[PDB]
Amino acid sequence: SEVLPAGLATTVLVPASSANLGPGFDSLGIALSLYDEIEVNTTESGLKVAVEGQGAGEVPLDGSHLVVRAIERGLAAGGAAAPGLIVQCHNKIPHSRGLGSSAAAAVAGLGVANGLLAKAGRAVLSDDVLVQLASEFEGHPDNAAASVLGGAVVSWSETTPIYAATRLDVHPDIKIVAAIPETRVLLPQAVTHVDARFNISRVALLTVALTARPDLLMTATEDRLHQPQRASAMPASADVLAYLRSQGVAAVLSGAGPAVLALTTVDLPDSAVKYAEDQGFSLVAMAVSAGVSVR
Amino acid sequence: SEVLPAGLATTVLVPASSANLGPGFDSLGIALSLYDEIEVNTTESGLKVAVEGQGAGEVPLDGSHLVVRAIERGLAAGGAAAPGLIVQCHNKIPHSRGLGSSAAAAVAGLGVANGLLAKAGRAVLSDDVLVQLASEFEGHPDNAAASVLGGAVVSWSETTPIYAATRLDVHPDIKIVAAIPETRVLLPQAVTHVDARFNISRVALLTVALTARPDLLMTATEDRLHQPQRASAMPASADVLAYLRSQGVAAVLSGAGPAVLALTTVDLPDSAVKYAEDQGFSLVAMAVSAGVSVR
Ligand SMILES: Nc1ncnc2c1ncn2[C@@H]1O[C@H](COP(=O)(O)OP(=O)(O)NP(=O)(O)O)[C@@H](O)[C@H]1O
Ligand SMILES: Nc1ncnc2c1ncn2[C@@H]1O[C@H](COP(=O)(O)OP(=O)(O)NP(=O)(O)O)[C@@H](O)[C@H]1O
Ligand SMILES: [Cl-]
Repeated sequence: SEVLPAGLATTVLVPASSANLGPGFDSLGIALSLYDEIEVNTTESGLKVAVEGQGAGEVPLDGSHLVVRAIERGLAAGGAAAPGLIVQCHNKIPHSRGLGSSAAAAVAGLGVANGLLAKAGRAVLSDDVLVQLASEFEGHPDNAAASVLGGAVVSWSETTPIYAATRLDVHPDIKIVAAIPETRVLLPQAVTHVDARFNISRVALLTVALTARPDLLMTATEDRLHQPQRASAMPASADVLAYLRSQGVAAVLSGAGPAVLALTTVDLPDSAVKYAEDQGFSLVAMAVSAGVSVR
Repeated sequence: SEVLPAGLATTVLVPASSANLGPGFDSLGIALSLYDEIEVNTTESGLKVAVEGQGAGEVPLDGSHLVVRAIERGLAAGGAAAPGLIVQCHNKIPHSRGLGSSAAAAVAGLGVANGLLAKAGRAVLSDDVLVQLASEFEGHPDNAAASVLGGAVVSWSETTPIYAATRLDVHPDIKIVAAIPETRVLLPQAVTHVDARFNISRVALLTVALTARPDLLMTATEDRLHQPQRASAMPASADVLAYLRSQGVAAVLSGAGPAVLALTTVDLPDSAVKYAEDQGFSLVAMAVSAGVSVR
């Protein structure tokens, strides 16, 4: 496979994302305006990884770094190989918080591949290929499709599993606030038909509430297939979630938590802001973001 | 409650509907341009019921008739009562075929009440109340909401159960063909979490496919929670369903069957039309309908 020239550079901006959004377990995701920025240069030989910000000192500084793995996977998919790499990460996406830092790193590395391929005069990978490859790193497509495509996404799989997604236009009156604090619960293998039908009606309603009917966000963010089962092992997230919802705020777990996402139609009460902080949660307002950007 | 004057008349036209539409079990429905016509007059006393067409000779002609039940429930909800009634039905919605004749009957009777209330100068029942009351007759809101609201609907329940729905704007390139023939199974009590996540991703996708991306109808109409389990008890429906999908036609069970619905953007293959007929099914082309009409 054609070895890339040395001396190419590209910079990538990848957003955080929040999966599930209540009942949309393993399918729904939404891209948020909190970014990691990755700058990469091709060189004659070797690999240097530098990391500043979130996860600094917690991520590997070698070829096992998720971004580097994704760079190499994307290049291979594009029929190329890097002669050598310098990789600099400026991270603002918190790790292990439910905001999709692993998915963003894979999407970023694949974005870097598209940047390097283009500047070498080669074909880039289509968004569908980006979604496929990023989801393979995660094992499920919801965060990955969100970081690739932006907006809100409906993702799905076909079973070598195929991963795909489509982008929704989030209603402009919906504003997202993330409550971010400072092992995974085993989910039931089987669920009642009644509970499955419940989530079916709610996730179907959720795509409508995200796009056309923001007044239905409370009803559409109800869930019976993962949030109640996770509550006892993460009481403070469950407590903040319960409090926001009791105040009419459409609150959901950000993925598996512990962060909590509020899909708001009016600004949060000062009381709710104070309640979250008392539990240890910082409230960060975020806009729905576009997908990964490459230049 | 105010007794209505004798001598009022109203005519109601109610569409059939198709529930589930694949993975949207107990939530999704779509209104079809196949109508029952109900003419009602208030009289000094008594109850006279005449029925023509579908269901003629099999439905009760007394106060237990579903339309009459719905008229009186609606009038009572409207704070009124009929001194006497003449009810004549011209039915084209086949019964016991998966095309929502029971829900259509309740919606028609409730529409009749709104017609009589209006001509008596009283407030009519809101669409939300119509959906609530019709769904109470059915035990589920998907057929009822479709017949009330028209178009495609996402319906849901909250727990006296609350039944509600919201109307989707079906993509104009989507045209419906019903395979209508001339059997009972108890669905499984539990389903795997895996199968629930599957239907979750597909029903979320279906709302997008019905409204913006009809090219996704095949993927979005896949189901694991009721259609495969109903195949054995309705072999000919399952065969027509399986064959249409094998030919690239987004086919689903109409409700619980035995009718089969094709969600098409182009007319059916010359061959598939013949395969359905060979299996005993008449293929009827239908447009998405508006809701119940009252005059
Ligand atoms: N930006 C990153 N760069 C490199 N490796 C990363 C990065 N983010 C995550 N990882 C790897 O994944 C680990 C954290 O994984 P994880 O707990 O899934 O966090 P997350 O994906 O950001 N949040 P969550 O939604 O809770 O899964 C790190 O210790 C790394 O091994
Ligand atoms: N238009 C109608 N007028 C009066 N009674 C009706 C009408 N439609 C259905 N019924 C009653 O409902 C019975 C048949 O119910 P059924 O056929 O199971 O309902 P359905 O709504 O057509 N079911 P499905 O379309 O298969 O989901 C009849 O024997 C009547 O008692
Ligand atoms: Cl906790």
